[PDB]
Amino acid sequence: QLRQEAEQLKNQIRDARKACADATLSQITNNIDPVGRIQMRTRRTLRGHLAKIYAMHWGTDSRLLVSASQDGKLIIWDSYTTNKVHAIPLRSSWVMTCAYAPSGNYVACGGLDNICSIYNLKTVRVSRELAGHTGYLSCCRFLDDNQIVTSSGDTTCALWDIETGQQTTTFTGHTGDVMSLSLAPDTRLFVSGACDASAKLWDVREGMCRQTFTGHESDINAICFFPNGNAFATGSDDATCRLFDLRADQELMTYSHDNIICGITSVSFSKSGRLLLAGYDDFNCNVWDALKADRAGVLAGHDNRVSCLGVTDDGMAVATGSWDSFLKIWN
Amino acid sequence: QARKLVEQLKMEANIDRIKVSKAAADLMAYCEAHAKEDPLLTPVPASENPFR
Amino acid sequence: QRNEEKAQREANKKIEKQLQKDKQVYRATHRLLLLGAGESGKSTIVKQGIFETKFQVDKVNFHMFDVGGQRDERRKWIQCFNDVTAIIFVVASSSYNMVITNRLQEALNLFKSIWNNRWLRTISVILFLNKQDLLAEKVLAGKSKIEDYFPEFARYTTPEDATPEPEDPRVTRAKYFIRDEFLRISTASGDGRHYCYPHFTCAVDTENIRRVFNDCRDIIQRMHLRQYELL
Amino acid sequence: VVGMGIVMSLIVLAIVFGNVLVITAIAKFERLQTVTNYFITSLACADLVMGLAVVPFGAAHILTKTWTFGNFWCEFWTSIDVLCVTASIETLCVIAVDRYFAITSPFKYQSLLTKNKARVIILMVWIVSGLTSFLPIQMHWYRATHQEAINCYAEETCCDFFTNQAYAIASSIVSFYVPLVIMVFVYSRVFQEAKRQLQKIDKSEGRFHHKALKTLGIIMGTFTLCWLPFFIVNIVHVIQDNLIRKEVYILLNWIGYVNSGFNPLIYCRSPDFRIAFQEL
Ligand SMILES: Nc1nc2c(ncn2[C@@H]2O[C@H](COP(=O)(O)OP(=O)(O)OP(=O)(O)O)[C@@H](O)[C@H]2O)c(=O)[nH]1
Ligand SMILES: CN[C@@H]1CCc2c(ccc(O)c2O)[C@H]1O
Repeated sequence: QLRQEAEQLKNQIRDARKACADATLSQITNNIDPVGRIQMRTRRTLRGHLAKIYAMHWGTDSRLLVSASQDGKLIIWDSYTTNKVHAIPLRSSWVMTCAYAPSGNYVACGGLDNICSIYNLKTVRVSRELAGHTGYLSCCRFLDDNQIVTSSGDTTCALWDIETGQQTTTFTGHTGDVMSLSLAPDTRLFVSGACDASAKLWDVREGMCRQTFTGHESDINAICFFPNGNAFATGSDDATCRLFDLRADQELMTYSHDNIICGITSVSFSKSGRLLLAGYDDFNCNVWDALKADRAGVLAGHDNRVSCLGVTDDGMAVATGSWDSFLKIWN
Repeated sequence: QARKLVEQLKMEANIDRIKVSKAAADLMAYCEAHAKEDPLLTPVPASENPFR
Repeated sequence: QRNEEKAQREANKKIEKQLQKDKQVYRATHRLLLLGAGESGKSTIVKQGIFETKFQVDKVNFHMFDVGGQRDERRKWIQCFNDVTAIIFVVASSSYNMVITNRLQEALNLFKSIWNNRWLRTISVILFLNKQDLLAEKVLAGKSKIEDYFPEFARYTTPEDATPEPEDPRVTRAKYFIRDEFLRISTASGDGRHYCYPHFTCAVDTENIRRVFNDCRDIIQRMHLRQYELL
Repeated sequence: VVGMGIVMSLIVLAIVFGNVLVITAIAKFERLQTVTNYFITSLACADLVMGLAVVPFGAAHILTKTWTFGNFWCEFWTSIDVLCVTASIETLCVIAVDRYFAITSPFKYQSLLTKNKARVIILMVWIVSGLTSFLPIQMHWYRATHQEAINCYAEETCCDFFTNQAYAIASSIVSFYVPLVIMVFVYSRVFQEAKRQLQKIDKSEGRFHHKALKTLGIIMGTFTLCWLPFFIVNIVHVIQDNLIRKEVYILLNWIGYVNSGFNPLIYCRSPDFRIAFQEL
């Protein structure tokens, strides 16, 4: 009946992909010279948080950044001179995410209270509270000065209107908790990796799912667009990373090693898209090669689990945070 | 519920797909073209490095 | 130029002065996590997204968290509570015949899952076996036998170190059988890093705050003793 | 004398190596910087200064049987001896009291001990040790009165130790006797608490289911066996005339000396310290 009808389409989808596999990415990029050896050293260390850190977002100016911690603070730093600029106290001590507006006027926050809060930096006080989700917030990203996309643990995502606090549209289709999301460079599509080991490509204007990828074997923790915008990468807690192509609609390469068994908490790309930086549970960060899947560096300056990772817009520095309440700038 | 899943899969089945070779070539071309302005790949002199 | 350079250093000093003052309060308070089996009556104990309460006893601050806003079967948010003093687990001991596997089996499975967790590998559990009078009445009356649902209750005998307090010989056996059923799971998995503290609780009594205080004191004392290699 | 120069050369290297390693590990790593590590660092610094500026000169003076640095350097060496011995024993008392406060009263321990209070305590301990050593000795209030003492003080080639009854008694009391009883009381209380906690654990889950004695035995026995006979004969040889020889005095003094080398093995047996040492 209906159940058997869905099975027939699944075979048709799989068959169509198999006809387009002319070759593999590893074969094509065999003749290009390797990147070599990459070594990075800590330039700055930021102190002041009383507890572990989960969130961190760079500024558009590539100089200011924000961070969140369970002690209930939202501190804005100055990476150049190492000077604290702001310190916003939160009503709820369980914060799981944070974001920084493209214009630098607002900062968002959220966590186990099922609410997203917006703060007015240039006025600091709470400006808006958004409610309606039935699960803990996992991520939030600013579309523009008046729109924001959030994902929660009720297996749904939504798009908000800060002026009136109403869900413009709702995205459904996942069967597990949504763990992360990332916006396209042009801000028309975004992807979300959930706990059902699947990632979907949504349309902001229309509000419908377009493509689905089901490569991983366990919970998906991180996701990030390629700088071009035609690909993305994910990281699960089975110590594997995969690169998916939207146009070919299939996985291209896998990044794994035989000496790693810990989970992956965060991923990010480089300015040119050649390097792939991923954070792990073994207290250190690894640097991969996107075109060859070969390790090229290790960042081993942290004494606890690494929870967040980010690269500046100009590609000048990499910031990492960990559970020992310290941030570090690597260059 | 069952009807909605059937309708969704039909939409995903009718998608034009290009060869893997084309996508790999495009990615390689983009990386080769933009490898010049990658401060993390080639280290920058300390004069133009704000952190050192 | 140099005018703005000194301006930033003035605001940093004010912020750093506030962080030092708030650090004293953070280190002098103890955080507790409250759980439940679904119909264990954990809200009555508290009365007598997330809900939090503040209370102090003997001039010591405590802070309790109740998570009723997340109804998911799996618990992805349980890794955030890896730096709490203790976990309070409330179970209805008078639900061995309610199919709702019965409720006691589900509670035991949840306790086993919580105990054998990668992140919660150094946190003790304070266990409240609630609804004692319902269990006593149901045991004293007929038409319900524990060995029907738990066959191991037969051939089980009351331990010698028991403190029945002016009680029926029967009721006393059932309580200790359930407590040992929990302690068997508690002891095997862990070795020296965290313990379990079972209590027999009802709705009338009001000594639960003193019990929480005493188990917290014991937890911290054992932590220090083990750290100094004296235990 | 050939054998003595070899064995006594190992004591110099053992003291400096162990104490330097402890100091570098604490300073280099941010995770090893706590309140107790401040006291440990103070004790390590005292032991390092002792092993750097006491053992070599004393060894040379014993081997050559003649002091070749004048009277002023002899006085300075004696002052350093007293300062470094006094300031090392008094830190063990601080560590014992810290453990006592940590275990007996666990709720108030965080408020009681802070970085500023620890710094004040360490500075006060070092000040009190300084008043005992430099102030009386440099002002010639420790000198004896017999003819032999007068001759040895007059001669510029010999540097021997002579004191009166009051100074010997007061210095011995302040350096050794109060800390001994304080730590004995503290560790008795700690052992009692550990015993009752073990009894509670056994009563709770005995059916389903020595270290304190060994640890306390090591901690008390090393210190007592190292430092008790010397501080007994320090009073015996003044109360009783012509009863204690000089060779016995020196031997007991050196037996007390080696405790500085022994300390880092006792007070740095932690997984974090072992990891820090391995990372070096
Ligand atoms: N006799 C008795 N009844 C209890 C006891 N605890 C809970 N109850 C029952 O529980 C009812 C009140 O609800 P709560 O105890 O607050 O249960 P709850 O808030 O739903 O707790 P959860 O289901 O775990 O969320 C009362 O009408 C009682 O019948 C108890 O200790 N003794
Ligand atoms: C030269 N050796 C000295 C002699 C007396 C003495 C010592 C140490 C502590 C004291 O309080 C003393 O009075 C010894 O180290």
